[PDB]
Amino acid sequence: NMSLVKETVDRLLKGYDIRLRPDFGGPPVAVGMNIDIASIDMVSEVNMDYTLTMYFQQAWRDKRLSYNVIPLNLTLDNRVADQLWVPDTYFLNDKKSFVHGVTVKNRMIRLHPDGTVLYGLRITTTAACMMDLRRYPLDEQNCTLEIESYGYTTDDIEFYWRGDDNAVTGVTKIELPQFSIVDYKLITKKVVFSTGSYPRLSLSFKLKRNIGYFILQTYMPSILITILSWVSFWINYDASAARVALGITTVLTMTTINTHLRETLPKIPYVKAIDMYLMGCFVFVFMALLEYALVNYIFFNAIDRWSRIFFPVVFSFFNIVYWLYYV
Amino acid sequence: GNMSFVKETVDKLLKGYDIRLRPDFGGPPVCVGMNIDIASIDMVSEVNMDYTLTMYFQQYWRDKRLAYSGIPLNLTLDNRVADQLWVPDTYFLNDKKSFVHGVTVKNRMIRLHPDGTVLYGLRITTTAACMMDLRRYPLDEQNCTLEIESYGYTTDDIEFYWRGGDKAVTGVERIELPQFSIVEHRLVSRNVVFATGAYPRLSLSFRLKRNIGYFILQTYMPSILITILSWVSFWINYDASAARVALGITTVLTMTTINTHLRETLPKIPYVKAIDMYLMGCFVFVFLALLEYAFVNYIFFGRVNAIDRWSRIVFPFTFSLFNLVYWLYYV
Amino acid sequence: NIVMTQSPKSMSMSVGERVTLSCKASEYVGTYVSWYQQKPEQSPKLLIYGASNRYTGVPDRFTGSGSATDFTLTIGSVQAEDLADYHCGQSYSYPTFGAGTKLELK
Amino acid sequence: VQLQQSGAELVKPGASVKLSCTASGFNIKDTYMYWVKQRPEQGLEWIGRIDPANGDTKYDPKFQGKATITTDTFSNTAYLQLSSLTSEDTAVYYCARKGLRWAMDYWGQGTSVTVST
Amino acid sequence: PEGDVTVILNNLLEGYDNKLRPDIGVKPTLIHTDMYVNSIGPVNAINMEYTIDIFFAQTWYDRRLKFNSTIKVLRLNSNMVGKIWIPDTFFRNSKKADAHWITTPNRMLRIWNDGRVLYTLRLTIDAECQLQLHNFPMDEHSCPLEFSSYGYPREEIVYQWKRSSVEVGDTRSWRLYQFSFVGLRNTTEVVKTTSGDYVVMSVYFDLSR
Amino acid sequence: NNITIFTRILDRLLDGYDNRLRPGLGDSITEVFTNIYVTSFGPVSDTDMEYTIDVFFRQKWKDERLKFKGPMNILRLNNLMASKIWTPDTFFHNGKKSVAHNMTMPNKLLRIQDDGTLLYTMRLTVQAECPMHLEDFPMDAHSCPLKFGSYAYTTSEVTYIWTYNASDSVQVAPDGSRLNQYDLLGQSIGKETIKSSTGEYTVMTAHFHLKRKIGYFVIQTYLPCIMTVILSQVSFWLNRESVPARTVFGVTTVLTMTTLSISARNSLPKVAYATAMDWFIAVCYAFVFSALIEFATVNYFTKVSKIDRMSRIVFPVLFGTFNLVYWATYL
Amino acid sequence: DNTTVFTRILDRLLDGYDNRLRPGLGERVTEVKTDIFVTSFGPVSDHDMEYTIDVFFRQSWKDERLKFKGPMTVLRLNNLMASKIWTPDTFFHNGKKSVAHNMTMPNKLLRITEDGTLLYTMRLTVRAECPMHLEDFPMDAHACPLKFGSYAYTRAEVVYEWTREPARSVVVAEDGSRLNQYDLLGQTVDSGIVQSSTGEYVVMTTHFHLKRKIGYFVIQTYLPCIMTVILSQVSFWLNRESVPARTVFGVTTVLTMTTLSISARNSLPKVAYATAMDWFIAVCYAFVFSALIEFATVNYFTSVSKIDRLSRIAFPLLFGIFNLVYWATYLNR
Ligand SMILES: *[C@@H]1O[C@H](CO)[C@@H](O[C@@H]2O[C@H](CO)[C@@H](O[C@@H]3O[C@H](CO[C@H]4O[C@H](CO)[C@@H](O)[C@H](O[C@H]5O[C@H](CO)[C@@H](O)[C@H](O)[C@@H]5O)[C@@H]4O)[C@@H](O)[C@H](O[C@H]4O[C@H](CO)[C@@H](O)[C@H](O)[C@@H]4O)[C@@H]3O)[C@H](O)[C@H]2NC(C)=O)[C@H](O)[C@H]1NC(C)=O
Ligand SMILES: CCCCCCCC(=O)OC[C@H](COP(=O)(O)O[C@@H]1[C@H](O)[C@H](O)[C@@H](OP(=O)(O)O)[C@H](OP(=O)(O)O)[C@H]1O)OC(=O)CCCCCCC
Ligand SMILES: CCCCCCCC(=O)OC[C@H](COP(=O)(O)O[C@@H]1[C@H](O)[C@H](O)[C@@H](OP(=O)(O)O)[C@H](OP(=O)(O)O)[C@H]1O)OC(=O)CCCCCCC
Ligand SMILES: *[C@@H]1O[C@H](CO)[C@@H](O[C@@H]2O[C@H](CO)[C@@H](O[C@@H]3O[C@H](CO)[C@@H](O)[C@H](O)[C@@H]3O)[C@H](O)[C@H]2NC(C)=O)[C@H](O)[C@H]1NC(C)=O
Ligand SMILES: *[C@@H]1O[C@H](CO)[C@@H](O[C@@H]2O[C@H](CO)[C@@H](O[C@@H]3O[C@H](CO)[C@@H](O)[C@H](O)[C@@H]3O)[C@H](O)[C@H]2NC(C)=O)[C@H](O)[C@H]1NC(C)=O
Ligand SMILES: *[C@@H]1O[C@H](CO)[C@@H](O[C@@H]2O[C@H](CO)[C@@H](O)[C@H](O)[C@H]2NC(C)=O)[C@H](O)[C@H]1NC(C)=O
Ligand SMILES: *[C@@H]1O[C@H](CO)[C@@H](O)[C@H](O)[C@H]1NC(C)=O
Repeated sequence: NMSLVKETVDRLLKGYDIRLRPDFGGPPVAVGMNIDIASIDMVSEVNMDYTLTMYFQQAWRDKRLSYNVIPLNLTLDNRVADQLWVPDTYFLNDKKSFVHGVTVKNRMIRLHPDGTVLYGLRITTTAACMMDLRRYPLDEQNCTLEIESYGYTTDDIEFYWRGDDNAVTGVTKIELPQFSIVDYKLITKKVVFSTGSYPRLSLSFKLKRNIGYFILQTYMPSILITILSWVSFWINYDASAARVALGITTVLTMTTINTHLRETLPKIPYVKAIDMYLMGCFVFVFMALLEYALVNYIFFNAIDRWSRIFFPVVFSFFNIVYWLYYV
Repeated sequence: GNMSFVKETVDKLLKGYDIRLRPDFGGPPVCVGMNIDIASIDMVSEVNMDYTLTMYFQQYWRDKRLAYSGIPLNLTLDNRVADQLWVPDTYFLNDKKSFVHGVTVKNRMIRLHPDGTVLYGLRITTTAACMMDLRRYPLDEQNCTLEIESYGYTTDDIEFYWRGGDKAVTGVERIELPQFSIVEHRLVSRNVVFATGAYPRLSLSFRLKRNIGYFILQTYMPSILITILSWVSFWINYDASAARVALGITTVLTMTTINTHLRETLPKIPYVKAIDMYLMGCFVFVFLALLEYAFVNYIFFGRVNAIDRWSRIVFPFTFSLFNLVYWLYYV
Repeated sequence: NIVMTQSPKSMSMSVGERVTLSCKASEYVGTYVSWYQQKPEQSPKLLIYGASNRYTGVPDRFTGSGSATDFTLTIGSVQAEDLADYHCGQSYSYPTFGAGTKLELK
Repeated sequence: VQLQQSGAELVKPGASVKLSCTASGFNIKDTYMYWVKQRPEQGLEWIGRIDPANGDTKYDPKFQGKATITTDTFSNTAYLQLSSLTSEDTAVYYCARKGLRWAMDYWGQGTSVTVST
Repeated sequence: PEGDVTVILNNLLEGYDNKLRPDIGVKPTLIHTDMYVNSIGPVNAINMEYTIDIFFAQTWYDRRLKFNSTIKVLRLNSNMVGKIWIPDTFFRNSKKADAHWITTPNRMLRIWNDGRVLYTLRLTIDAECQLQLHNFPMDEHSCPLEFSSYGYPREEIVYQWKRSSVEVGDTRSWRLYQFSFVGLRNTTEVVKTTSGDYVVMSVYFDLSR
Repeated sequence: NNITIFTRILDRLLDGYDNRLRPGLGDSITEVFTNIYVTSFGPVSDTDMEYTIDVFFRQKWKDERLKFKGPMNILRLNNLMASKIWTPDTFFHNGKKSVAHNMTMPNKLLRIQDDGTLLYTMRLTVQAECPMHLEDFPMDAHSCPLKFGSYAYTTSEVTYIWTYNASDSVQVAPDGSRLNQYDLLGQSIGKETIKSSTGEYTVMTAHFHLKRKIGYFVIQTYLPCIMTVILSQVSFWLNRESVPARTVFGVTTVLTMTTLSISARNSLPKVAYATAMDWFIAVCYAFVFSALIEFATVNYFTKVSKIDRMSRIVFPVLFGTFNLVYWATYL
Repeated sequence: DNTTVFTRILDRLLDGYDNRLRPGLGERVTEVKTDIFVTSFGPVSDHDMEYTIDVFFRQSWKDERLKFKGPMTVLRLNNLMASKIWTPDTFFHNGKKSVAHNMTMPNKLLRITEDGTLLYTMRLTVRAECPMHLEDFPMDAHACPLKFGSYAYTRAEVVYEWTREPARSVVVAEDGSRLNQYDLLGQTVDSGIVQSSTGEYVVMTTHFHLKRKIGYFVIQTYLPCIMTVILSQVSFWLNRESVPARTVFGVTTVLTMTTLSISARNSLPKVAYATAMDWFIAVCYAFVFSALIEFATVNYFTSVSKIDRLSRIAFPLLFGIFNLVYWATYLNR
């Protein structure tokens, strides 16, 4: 009974040519993609990439692997992939990726009686994703994973998502510690290189950065130091050591905070939206220290009482302008 | 026509070739000449105490089984026949993590000469371990070696020699380390004895003095000013207590935060370095300045101009005496 | 060099009770401490090879306990065929021996 | 299995003596040969060891320059050699081999030397 | 080798197809699973991961490896593992894992006379553990370890725990710095994915800071 | 049916084939036609003197043994046939660690044609070297090269040739540019011969022209150094008798300039020279340091200082003239 | 035809050889004699409880199927013969990620003596696990172990032994001293039996005794903490009326005491218990607060004060009494 199954597999692989695709010289093969996301680990802004662990799975039809006696979905070992034709699918923006090999190589081949093969892998990839950080940390990114065939053109292979919008699953349960997956789209297209035109599928995620970590670690101390700069107006003019020690501290704390925030970011030359706030808060802090130097130059109470009303007006107006343009 | 004549000769050289036997197995040892073309030292770190070296490691021995007389030219075969020929088991003893480059193919060379000479070369990026004596850091010089040795074959089975004498290693006169500078290179041939026999050894050793001009711009000039900055307190009058204490304290705190920031990028060596002798020397001068004011503030307010004038003279004189001793003993 | 001291020198007990030998080394010997008996005008034999590991053929009444320094040999019930002095050796270095421990029966 | 030594001998002081230990049932090239001095009413005393694979020999510091061992693989026997023996060295000489855990499992019958008139 | 052990192994491997599981179209392969934890490594709070070192042991029945001889158990080294069928047990929540390979790949393969096969290997898994940061640092966690077969569904391989599913070591030289090992609980479930229904074995480790 | 036709064609070609011999080994010279498609030019890491480049490296040569006569014209084959035939051993002379990607299958291409032309195309991630001289830092404009050639075959055996015109042979993708500090200006290619130890080698080269965007270093290094100088000039506008207030100005601006000097020389190579960045902070420190010495001369001559009134005019226009000279010399 | 003699020997030895079976499978126990030559004891990473060690892991056993008669006694063979014969599956019990070096050839050798005795040495780096007890930091000693044994063969199948005497069976090279923080004192070996569910295995244990050198932590933690306490105790030498001056001594000394408290606690791992360095810091953290509340006492009562005239003598005294008793109870253990 088992020897019928054993000699059917041995009949299939005898005379098989791995070097030729199915229907070689004729119609192209249709390969269906069934990616299943397990995790998204590290969306690192420094290296401009994200780490993705998936359950990548392909399905095509090979007419040489057609058995008819056994009415079962045969599942072979993962070491028969070295003897069967598989597509040469690669990811374009792959920085570094590996297939897990514990306890054996994570790989599945399931031969169906009509010739369908359901090759599938567990792939952890680090896809490169170019980030626009001009509205950081209120920004909204778009990281793409682009699946393409390498050696086979459009007239030798053609790709499609199997199940339309139900091809990619498991993306709703993905929890990121500082992002949140809003939308995901599936695009079937064809790109053209100098060697020919190749099919391409692209799975891409829409990411929205959570403000709540960045609003209490950066924004709330940054507006607090400006309030400590406002206490110097209520101090009398003759107490020179108290106002200078308050005025130096609010300058240097805002100076150090600007240098305690950009070392965990890439060295981008443009100005991000949290750098315009820190520079704007540095102006209001430095204008408070310049206010006392005007007061000391005049004497050595009308100017000091004017700064106690002008500063709560313009700085609150600055936050109205700031939290209406970036949000 | 000519290619088929090469094809039958290359097949004839590899029918019956026993890869498990070295040339002249029952007789005299085989001589393996060596030369190295150093591309560039990738990096030298004192934390991990190693240096990354990229080289063109080439060997040169004579196998009598690979002799041919029909072809009048040197046969440069594809690099995958080096798994079907005998090659020596040369290893580096102070190696930590090394690899042959594998893009676009495995970067190795094979070349059969008509007298049986096997020219085998590789492109090897190795991370050799170099123990460093940091007793005079950063005015120190280091001696970093690469210890080439045969593993399985004794001196009754193999022989090592630098090919070309002192011209075996080429390319060290063009490398540009950012922090160090290569003073000299030396080539040593030895015969070390282990418990399993005596094995030949070739050693390539470099002498690396340190370009200190980075350390003046980074550590020595910032440290040699909190010492100037502490002497401003002598010009300040004695009754300004909050000015002289805050000038004294922030010079002490800057001295000890330079020391903690400098010694965080170094390994936890138990001895004291030359830069720590300077930074602890400058810390004493700052601490004696704050003890000078507290001695002044105890004499006047607890029981002045003579003490303030004398410390304004002795302290710049004594700190220049310390700088003359330190910069003439370590240089 | 390693010295081994066996205490006491001699003892006198009857048939069928508990005796505890003692052997203490000068420095660390790990487990390679061998116990040998010597019947009078015969050849020595082996009791415990290593520490707490009985040899083949000796009875189960002989047992030992191993440590870094101190080693004991214990017989649960002394019999009539144990008329021999017991020598404590060592093998972690070049081997040395104690003075032995004689015994006698009533 | 069976360890054999030659019979007892009478020697004058200042002379040389030859003593043998023949091994049977096992070859000598894999296990060490241990020789030990047993004085009367006294504990044991190791004097030297033999590695017959390479001929390595390491002696006790007390018995340096006193004993010498040659070992013949064909004769399956190792030999003593006491060059400058005195009248104090009146004891019985035992033969031993390295056992399971560097013990001495198999022992010879022992040969007693006697230096008198 | 005596000769009889050599001709036993030559008879077991002739006509043997290691691409097919035992009882391919008859009954599902019942695999018993054993585990012995050496040391739970550091629990990385910033990466939500932990390191575990185990002696993963599996036991099943293969009818093709039955032999009638006086030798009861064939205790072999790692070189027979690649010749006979081995289940494709993968760890579902493992970020990165690797077996240990020097001096010889750490594998054990013992075949009894009735066809029972014991397969054991030493693994180091950087698994994924959820960490709530509420009430931090006064918190308790349940770090899991889920494994299943990658290819064979529920009607092909059924896993099962053994008498001592999980045995802990000394638990005194372990690397649990802040957390402490409270206890363990073996469990099983059947997950439903796009490639079929899979039997998942889970071990939960109770860690209390 | 149709598959068995192409099975007999591929079996006939590989029968009697030796992959250890280049085409035309004893008859001619192998010519390799080369292109590069830069999909994305990766980030130029400034601290290690290197850069990353992802290519679609194409090589094309003629093999006379691989000529078929069938119903096709090209044979778009998979990666298994690439290892069974002769492929040139092209390596990168200044690469440090290159990754040939193989997810999920080896990313290679092979297209045998009817006349014997082959098209071998890989996907690489060369982390090539780039010699940097940061003497105009951060207004420098490097030209990072990429040199590749054969490893074992000399110029009498393999010569490389760019396929198209020398302008449009290294192509850069429009969307792919991972540069953040720099921006790509253009590429220029060449072809030179390097005479190494084992002979002359035809070395292909391509220089990518780069230019540093200054705008990152303005916000974090230049503007904090300028603003603390203006902060240090507030001390001239205060009362003479306010001793601890102007001392707090003195000891904090000096401390934060030393802190900025340590932080600016971070994530930079440990060069032995002084950059233009270091020629700015040192001058800005000298403006801060002389301001505290100015205050010490004010407090030494107390009992409005005329040296205070002149320092409100001389000091701001001396910094303004320095910023005019410095941002016209380097810009 | 001169090398056809040695070619015919090796083709005859492997003819009928079964490398999946240990020698003497049904007759005896395969005694494997081993010793270790340590080329360099690598650095101990106290953060990860691990140490690196570069060994020449020598093994030797006996195989009666590899007997030959030829012109030479020993056969210093190539490396690839070792994969065609039976070799023991010696693994390390407490290894974590240990690499066999492969440059340029595999760094193993195999010598076959004519009676069947084999020698098979490997060059390895071993990142072993050293569980250490950090109560006496930094004046502590550790015995980092290295336990190895068979994997699939029980104590009735393969037993291990040392080649030479156990004192002379682990040798450390003189030039290889890659420890920068610790200090290697010596090595001690042992052997024993472990119990597993599969069976009883012979384990081979060696310990490397290390003592930590405290010269780094004196000039990093112990001397800047001593200088901070003296910087706090000079505040008693000032006047009572300098309220902003003395609070600079009060605030900045306790603010630099709590930075060292942290800058020093990052060296060693997340330890639940308190080290011996944390007892020195916490007492020094109590002396700066004892100086700060002394100033708050004299500022509340603000001639010279009896509080400052007593704390100028007692505070250097009680700090010296603690400093004498802390080192004497720890340097002499
Ligand atoms: C893409 O290209 C890479 C090469 O860069 C391929 O990686 C190679 O995979 C094969 C298949 O597993 C490996 O062969 C096996 O190797 C093991 C030893 O592996 C150990 O050493 C590796 C080198 O240091 C190390 O990287 C390993 O660590 C991880 O890496 C792999 C790859 O992800 C992973 O699978 C492992 O599980 C680890 O997680 C590891 O420490 C060796 O023991 C095997 O021998 C067994 O099998 C053979 C027959 O197969 C048998 O004869 C033996 O007796 C033994 O039973 C086997 O040779 C190969 O070593 C890998 N090469 C490198 C450089 O790592 C990768 O597979 C390619 N991906 C594709 C094609 O999709
Ligand atoms: C970087 C500066 C370095 C300065 C180094 C030191 C330079 C130096 O030695 O200056 C001397 C003097 C200081 O002037 P300053 O105003 O500070 O001091 C006055 C001076 O001492 C008069 O002599 C006093 O008058 P008198 O005795 O009571 O009658 C007067 O007392 P009173 O008015 O309070 O009663 C003092 O205030 O300045 C100049 O002459 C102009 C120099 C312009 C310099 C412009 C800047 C370079
Ligand atoms: C950490 C210590 C905490 C102590 C907490 C408890 C502190 C506590 O109880 O202080 C009270 C007193 C303060 O003495 P001190 O000399 O500091 O203060 C004097 C005191 O107030 C007099 O009463 C004043 O005189 P008068 O009557 O106003 O005219 C005198 O002023 P004048 O003469 O200059 O005009 C003041 O200077 O100290 C003690 O009695 C010694 C206690 C030693 C305690 C043990 C010390 C080791
Ligand atoms: C993230 O960025 C990618 C890259 O542009 C965005 O992909 C773009 O998506 C739109 C909407 O689906 C595509 O437009 C459509 O193109 C197809 C082509 O077959 C056409 O038939 C439709 O009528 C429609 O015009 C667009 O082509 C596509 N661009 C590329 C380069 O693929 C994506 O939307 C972004 N956002 C997310 C959440 O992924
Ligand atoms: C780095 O240090 C090593 C030693 O740690 C230096 O190697 C030493 O070099 C000298 C000079 O060649 C060798 O001396 C010679 O020894 C031979 C032995 O026969 C003798 O005949 C010669 O007359 C000469 O004295 C010495 O042996 C060697 N020591 C070794 C290899 O351990 C090396 O020179 C240092 N690096 C540099 C750049 O100097
Ligand atoms: C073998 O696998 C195939 C999948 O290619 C199964 O075919 C479909 O399976 C799904 C999911 O169970 C059903 O919803 C469909 O109705 C099936 N048929 C078609 C035409 O799509 C097939 O059932 C499997 N055979 C078994 C399990 O015996
Ligand atoms: C877990 O193991 C125990 C004993 O080890 C067993 O009694 C229990 O049934 C197991 N739990 C399962 C299989 O869910």
